[PDB]
Amino acid sequence: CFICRQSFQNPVVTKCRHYFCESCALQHFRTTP
Amino acid sequence: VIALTGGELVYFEMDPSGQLNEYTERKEMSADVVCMSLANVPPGEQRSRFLAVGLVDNTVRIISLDPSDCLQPLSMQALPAQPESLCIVEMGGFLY
Repeated sequence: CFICRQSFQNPVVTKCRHYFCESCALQHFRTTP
Repeated sequence: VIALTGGELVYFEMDPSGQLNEYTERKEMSADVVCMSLANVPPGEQRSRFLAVGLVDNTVRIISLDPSDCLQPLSMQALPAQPESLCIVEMGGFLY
């Protein structure tokens, strides 16, 4: 990953190519939608 | 598809010539459920639907329960607070 800078723990996508780790991007949605 | 306290659970289908049966493949899903909803198509000699479940945590979940790729989550979610309701529908002349 490159938000949490970890290994790709379910590198999973959004509308617009943004592959994030799964629970980390859920916590990112908890931070900002 | 019905649940108990728990989660992703039993189907409890029927037989096309006879009575009810089940799948004993369960996920059992640490609890997190407020709502579930589905919808069925006018064709289909098969499973022929899609599963949507709403969880106590700030999340819903859609799972295709076709026998190939069964109880395996398909695409993810985002919601602010809690759903308390779900529905699947088709309205035109894309499943909304």
